[PDB]
Amino acid sequence: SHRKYEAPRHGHLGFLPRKRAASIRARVKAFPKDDRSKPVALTSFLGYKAGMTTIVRDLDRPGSKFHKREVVEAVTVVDTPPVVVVGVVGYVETPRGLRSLTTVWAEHLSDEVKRRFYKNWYKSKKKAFTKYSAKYAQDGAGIERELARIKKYASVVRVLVHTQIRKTPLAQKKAHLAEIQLNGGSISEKVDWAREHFEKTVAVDSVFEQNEMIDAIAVTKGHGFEGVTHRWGTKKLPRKTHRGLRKVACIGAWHPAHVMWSVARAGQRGYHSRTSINHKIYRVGKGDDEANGATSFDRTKKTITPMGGFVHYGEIKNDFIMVKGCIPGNRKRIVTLRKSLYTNTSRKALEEVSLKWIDTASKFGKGRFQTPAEKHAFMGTLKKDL
Amino acid sequence: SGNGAQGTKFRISLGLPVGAIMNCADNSGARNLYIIAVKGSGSRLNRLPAASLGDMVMATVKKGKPELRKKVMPAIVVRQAKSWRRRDGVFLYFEDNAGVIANPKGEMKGSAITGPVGKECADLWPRVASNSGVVV
Amino acid sequence: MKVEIDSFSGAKIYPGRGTLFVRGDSKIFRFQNSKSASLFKQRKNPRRIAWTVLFRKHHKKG
Amino acid sequence: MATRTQFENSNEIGVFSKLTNTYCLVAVGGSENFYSAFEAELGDAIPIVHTTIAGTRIIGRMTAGNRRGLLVPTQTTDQELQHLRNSLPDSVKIQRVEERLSALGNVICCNDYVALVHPDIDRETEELISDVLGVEVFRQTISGNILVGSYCSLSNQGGLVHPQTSVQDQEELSSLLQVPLVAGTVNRGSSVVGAGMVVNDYLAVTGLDTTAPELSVIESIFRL
RNA sequence: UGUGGCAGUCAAGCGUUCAUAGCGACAUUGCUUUUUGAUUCUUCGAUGUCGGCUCUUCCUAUCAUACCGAAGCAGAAUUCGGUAAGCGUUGGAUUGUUCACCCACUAAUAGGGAACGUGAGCUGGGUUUAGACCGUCGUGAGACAGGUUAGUUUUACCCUACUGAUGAAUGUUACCGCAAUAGUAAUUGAACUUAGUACGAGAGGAACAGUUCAUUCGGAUAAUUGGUUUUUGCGGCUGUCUGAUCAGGCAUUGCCGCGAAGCUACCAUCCGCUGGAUUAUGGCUGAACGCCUCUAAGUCAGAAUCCAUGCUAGAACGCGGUGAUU
Repeated sequence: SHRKYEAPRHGHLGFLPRKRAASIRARVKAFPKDDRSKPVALTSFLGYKAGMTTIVRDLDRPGSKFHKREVVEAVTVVDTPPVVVVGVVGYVETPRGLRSLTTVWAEHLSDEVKRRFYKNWYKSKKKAFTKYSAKYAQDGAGIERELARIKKYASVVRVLVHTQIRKTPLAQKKAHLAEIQLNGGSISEKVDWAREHFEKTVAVDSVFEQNEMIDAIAVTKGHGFEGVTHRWGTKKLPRKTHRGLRKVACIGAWHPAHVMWSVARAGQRGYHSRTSINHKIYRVGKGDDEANGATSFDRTKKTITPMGGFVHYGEIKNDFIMVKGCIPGNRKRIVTLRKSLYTNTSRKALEEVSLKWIDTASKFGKGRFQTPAEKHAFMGTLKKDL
Repeated sequence: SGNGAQGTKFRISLGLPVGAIMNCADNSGARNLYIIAVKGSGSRLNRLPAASLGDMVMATVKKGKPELRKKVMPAIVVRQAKSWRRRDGVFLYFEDNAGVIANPKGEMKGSAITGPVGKECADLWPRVASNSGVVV
Repeated sequence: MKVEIDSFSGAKIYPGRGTLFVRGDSKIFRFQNSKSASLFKQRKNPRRIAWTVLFRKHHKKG
Repeated sequence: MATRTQFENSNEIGVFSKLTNTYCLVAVGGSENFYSAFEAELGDAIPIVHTTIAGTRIIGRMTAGNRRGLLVPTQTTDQELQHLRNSLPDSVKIQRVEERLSALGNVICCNDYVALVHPDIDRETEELISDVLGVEVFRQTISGNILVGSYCSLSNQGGLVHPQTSVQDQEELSSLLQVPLVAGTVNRGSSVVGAGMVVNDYLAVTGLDTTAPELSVIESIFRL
């Protein structure tokens, strides 16, 4: 017999196996294509997702029905502290793919990456990098030898960065060490850029800019063990089914005498790595800039942090990328934001957006006010001080 | 969308599957309409073709004149009562479903439309924009 | 960008928030939340609900 | 002249444009040949304004006005109202209209002298129409068709009405409006005549389906 | 394999002229196991038996989509053929139906397989025991190749398989990686513009590029909107019981109104990429055949095809760099 009503599948067999990720920091599989003429800059940046908010702006799209017209949209504020470089690592190319031949660390690493190298920081004698930071006691001849071995060799040069986690309202105190590749030309210039940026910080006024399309890489919000009707999207069976109605009913045919890899079963849902592409930066805001949530149309001084903070996160007092639409991974997750792999030209990209209004009401309920001064003005005085 | 419909209608919430009995809001004589299909719908296994505001349904008349009953005609849904999202921000919904008897080219069978008329169905269909009373 | 006013509770309505109920005699009702909307659907008189603005204008609070 | 024009292919221009004596309002999504039919026989005589009304492109049926005034519905935004107040000259008076009873272009059937309205519109809006447009407002329906806007094209010279209209109603409205009236069709027999075409003193633009015997009666009753 | 079903071979003629634009008799050669016969080899110390729902994967004898080539093809639409199965083939009335036939929709509503897929998946409407009724047959018990009505549908805790999850040992321990191999996904329409232009006696009437939306699918999130509500959070209400106010108990979450957080929905929102090599075919020089010919040597372009770019896991005995090494 055939299917008797030929219909599409459920799910996608290219996102298999749907298991848990390795770590919570999703790897970047591919950095953008190298261009050996550009000035040296990073290809990705490690931020922390805070949450969403609403944006009123002017859609200016010729030939569209909403031309010159105000639309509301959802964006995610991803918190972004500045990020400090602690080492470089260069890869030579083999007939078995790339291979890291040497890595060079900084002089005096902070207590956020020294805390990354111990599972139990409290018992430990904190003796990481003693005999390595004693290699700067000389003139650096071993370390200049290491950089010469990177200069002579090593087709691509990646830079070990790490976040500044104690500038973040998380309670982790441990920074996520990572590798980010460099696109600037003439790899001597790459490794001299990295040598000049040892222990120096990197802000997102340099990596990302306004209106740019960025990809976003993170680990999905996990949901535990999950049955098949919500994991894949299978129909519920009717009310009359003995032994339940929330299943795939026919697993397989008689022959093949096995369960195929393509049928839908139960297991993990969520906590997978994902990459969502084509997300447009609506804002790049700074930490020392008072009134981050101010707009050229709104002109009222207020930060982007809502009334009573972002829910389960806290208060943005840092840099922030503010990117259109949803992003994989929930709040408080290490989101790696990446430059776009390809030159995009679509007139959905290349659109220059200045915002008009940022929503900063409380997300802890059906919020009503924008700033507490506005609440004190509309509600009036209360049983407190006056 | 479709033939005779002018413009690219933005997607609103599908609120009227096949079987819904909406009010007929023009003075042709039908008291209520009955969806039997939706022009422009899709094909997917065990899924009712749902209409929306601005869509073009095929409709029969259950209450009304004898000349309109027992025959299949087109119609145009002009109120929804399922909350949809205009792009400027608001979610909105009318009180009760409505639609007007038409021909396949979009021309009206009646002369005047009672009740408010959603503006997604006034901009897409021009002839509804002529006979409409309260737009929005 | 216009900040509308609630038809039931007098609160201010920022864009992309609440609902909008066009009634059968074409009067437009703008609701801040589902609280005032689901009190309007119960035909509650706005002057008798003690947290609104039309209450505190009828009983002279302030 | 009587120029036949389509709006992207649509044979009804009165929905999509508002032609008066001192201005002409068009929708934003027009072709080259659509704007050409106005900018040819107008040229640099009256300002032709690309606008939307309340986010719509049905601005001939949303708004209603004449040489002296222009009326917009309640849902018209502030950018659209500012664009209309700027691009039009200072002779015409623009005022928003507060009524829950329709959109204005199907109610108000007006010219520089005498206006007809839908009879359900109220007195507080009737006074505002007679104030802003400066036009004596009466309350009559063409042969029971309550929407007198879309079923009666009107100018200062004459007027075209609903094609199934009694001769007694034609003579009554000719005694009222003080212009001659002839019932006819437009757009290959489409009976919605006030939305099928626009007209003023020196121009009348109709759809591409308006045949030559219909166009002859149009230019005969409008004396062009 | 007769028998269905399908494909060639020749060719009389039909088709305005005219066997071939397309038909294709008379013969004749085959294929298929999606029909039904024949056989009776396996199973009767029982491989649970029709239909539907559900869910995969495969084939192609292609309905649509892509790219081509022909007409009794000007355009438009239609008909046929080729490489093609990457992708999609619906909602219903009646009937237990398979099959059908209508009513719509649609880009189109193609044909099939996997023990006539799928009963320790379900339903049990059908056939098929026992009750019962009717018709005809029978002297009668009873029969039917008939109609109708009521009729217990059992078990997985094993092993494999699949879907997730750990895990010893390769000096210990931690961080950063590489990458074999395996999977891979996007699909189709509409509108504007092109343009009432090309083509046309008229009637009518396109396409390439650009733009905006949508259909189906997929992956994510939850600011907003909607749902949920044991935050029993606040309020209200009835019956009874703590002597009454207050504060409460009980009504197997007592009921009702609102309800954050969490979870969630094409009932919400965002996102879903680009190069190389080819098939059919169209060619370039160019012989074979001192002309000719895309083909033989060589070479240019080319499809929803294939392959990488991208995306998902990562070899738990595939590998590298680096910190510390009592």
